[PDB]
Amino acid sequence: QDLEFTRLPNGLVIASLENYAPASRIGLFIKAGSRYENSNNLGTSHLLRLASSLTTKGASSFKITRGIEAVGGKLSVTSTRENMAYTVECLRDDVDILMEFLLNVTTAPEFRRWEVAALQPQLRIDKAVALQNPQAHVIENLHAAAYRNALANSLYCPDYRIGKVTPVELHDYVQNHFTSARMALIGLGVSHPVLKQVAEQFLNIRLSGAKAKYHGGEIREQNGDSLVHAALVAESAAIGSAEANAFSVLQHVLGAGPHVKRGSNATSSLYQAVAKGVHEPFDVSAFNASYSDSGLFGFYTISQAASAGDVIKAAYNQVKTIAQGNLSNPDVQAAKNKLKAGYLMSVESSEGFLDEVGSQALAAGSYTPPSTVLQQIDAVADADVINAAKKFVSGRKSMAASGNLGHTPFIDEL
Amino acid sequence: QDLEFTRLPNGLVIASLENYAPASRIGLFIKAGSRYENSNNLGTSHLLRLASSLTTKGASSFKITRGIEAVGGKLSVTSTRENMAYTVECLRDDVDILMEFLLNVTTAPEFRRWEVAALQPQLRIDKAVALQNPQAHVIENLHAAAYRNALANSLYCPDYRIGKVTPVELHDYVQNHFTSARMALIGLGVSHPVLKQVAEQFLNIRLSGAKAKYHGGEIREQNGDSLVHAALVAESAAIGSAEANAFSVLQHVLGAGPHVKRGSNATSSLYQAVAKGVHEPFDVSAFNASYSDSGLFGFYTISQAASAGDVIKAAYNQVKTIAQGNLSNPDVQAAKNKLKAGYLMSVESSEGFLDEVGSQALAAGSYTPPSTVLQQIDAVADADVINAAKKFVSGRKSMAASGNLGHTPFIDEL
Amino acid sequence: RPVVASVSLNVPASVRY
Amino acid sequence: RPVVASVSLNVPASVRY
Repeated sequence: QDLEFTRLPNGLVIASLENYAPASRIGLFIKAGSRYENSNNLGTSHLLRLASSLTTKGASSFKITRGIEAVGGKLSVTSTRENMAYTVECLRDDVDILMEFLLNVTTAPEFRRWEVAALQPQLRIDKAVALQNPQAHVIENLHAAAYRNALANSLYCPDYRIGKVTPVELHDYVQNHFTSARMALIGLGVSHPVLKQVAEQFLNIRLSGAKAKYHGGEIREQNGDSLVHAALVAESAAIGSAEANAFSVLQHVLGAGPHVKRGSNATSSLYQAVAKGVHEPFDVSAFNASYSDSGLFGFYTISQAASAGDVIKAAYNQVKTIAQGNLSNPDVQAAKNKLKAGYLMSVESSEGFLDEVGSQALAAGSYTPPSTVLQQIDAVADADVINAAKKFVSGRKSMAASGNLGHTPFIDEL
Repeated sequence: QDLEFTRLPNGLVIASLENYAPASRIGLFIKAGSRYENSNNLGTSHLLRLASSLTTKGASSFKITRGIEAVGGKLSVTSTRENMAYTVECLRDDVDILMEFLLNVTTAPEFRRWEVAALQPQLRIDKAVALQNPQAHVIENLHAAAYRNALANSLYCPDYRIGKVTPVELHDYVQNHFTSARMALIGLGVSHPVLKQVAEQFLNIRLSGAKAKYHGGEIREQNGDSLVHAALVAESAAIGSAEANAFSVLQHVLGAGPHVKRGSNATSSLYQAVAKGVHEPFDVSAFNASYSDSGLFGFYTISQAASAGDVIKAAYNQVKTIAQGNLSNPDVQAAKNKLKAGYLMSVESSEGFLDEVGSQALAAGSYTPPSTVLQQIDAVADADVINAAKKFVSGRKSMAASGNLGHTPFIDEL
Repeated sequence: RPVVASVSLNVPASVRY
Repeated sequence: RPVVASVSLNVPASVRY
């Protein structure tokens, strides 16, 4: 079976792929990430990410949470600095119910006053579980340091903002960003006319965002942890540009993450380069982030306190060698075999598949099948792979780090 | 009566000025501020600033707190990023007691295990009272952004550090920084041989610090306050250099702080320059900070959210005009009359007087009387006053701000 | 890695990277 | 302004500037 793909006059994409699978599935990818949050309404998407299960017009916060659990589905909300998915699942015998629950979330949220009040202090837990995993305030400060206006808005909500969010400060948001011109009622395990029915009957309804003006800057977090974390990046390019596909392969050239469980990561140029001289624990890998307007590229650090500089000055020097022409072709064609795999393996699962069918539909307007991508990986140039790192090295630098920072250098000391 | 001033073989300054006043007074200025705190022992001086009133060898934490209150004295601890004063007061009939209490603090602190434990959570209050006054985390981030190693250490202690300080992490500090080579047993209202007795009998005992390597950097604090605060600085020079006395007058040329209660601050070049175009609340003034190794100079902001840029771009443009020669002589000689006053008025009180008798004794090694200063204000050049501001404008910039930061610009947008 | 949030009504809240 | 700390045994803890 093949993938339908359409478009209404309202600009509302649809998709459908009746794989004759038992487990239906739906996604509604939307552009409402943290970037469209201005200075006043910070952290609102964090709240709105929890605002599922709340009251609607078509049903209550109670009926939703029980009707779903009866049929046995889900209601998950993946969200990014760009996008805001309202994914679900179910058995295909009972889609017509769960669809009705969904669009009442988006098309008719009441966002009553008091249900919010119970829902705010949940954030102090949500925000807290993440930062047990220390990456997600290292990585946030990058966007806070590097970019300025839109993409610097963390997914998560600042502390002081909690206790103070307004419901009007959602209605204004929903009526300005859940708009049929920039949505995508994706489907799966389900037929196409069914979705074409519902969208025209409920989603047949009617702001913008500024661009990520890169700056170049550094933020520091002396927070007493026993280890160090650090990231060092430079201006990447957005997706769709073939300049992207040179980075995304240059990722695996340089540091990919472990492909072998408990492996020495031999083929990684960077991790191998650290392994000489260093004789203590560490780990390190590439960081590629490619948003619609812009992106970032660099690497991410894990080391002890004293050995931050002695590790970062392996990465920076190494990538210079990758920019000074010192490179081979089989590394690339080996690296492509990784990139050509992770794309396919990511879309192995229906969910990871579903993450890609629509993420294209919002920035782009057409579904690129896997084959057409693998050509774009084959048509890559070893003068783009280089540049690439030339853009990184010569480019302005943004940086952040967390842990003990008594021996961690700035940019300029590199 | 005149001011004795001496020095022991151990490097221990003394002073004394028997003004025949009723109220005796003592100070013991010491170089142990936050700058000599390395990465591991952060916030230790904050704790040690409270460690007064604790157990000693010569007496307990209890005997001290009662013996003092009986005679009616005090035991205050002024402290800076450089210095750490242990000031006191009393009636002169009862100095011989309060002296014994003092040196048992410094020369014989036990710093027992458990008394610390009660004393740590006091920090969460101490650190909290200050930040009701929002300057003292704006101003801290400057030293955190601008300088790197030593002077970046805030006076106050980071949160996570609390609950974790070690007593050994004081004994090591005291045995390395409360040292008779870099101290100053100042006195006042009291005779000279008395102090010469005590110091030779208790203080007859035996690390260093790195230099403030300026960097240039910017830190941001979106913290929901209704106003804005911001500071914009550049590399100053240390004290003693006559380059200092050009800044310290350039302070009053530019922004001094209100000399008239509820005044329009007419003569302030900067505040007057804002008053055109702006028709809403604001306030703004110069920032001069002159430490032994280095210093900072700039100005400090108070404005609404939207009107941060529209105020800072008055200051920056104004001071450029002060660097492009546009200036008069009476402004300076008027400005000197301010600087020549605040110095004298500061040392009006015995305490403010006492703050200056010894602050010289540590960086310098001689007491400069007021007259000799007023010459150094008269011998200032209107080619140093200029740049001076040329160093500011052409110089690398450090910045920080707090409040709402949706319309607040970076450096580069200036 | 390009971290992404996820909460739910029944899936454990998580941090994709 | 060049802020300075101050605590005590009997003077209220304060922040000079």
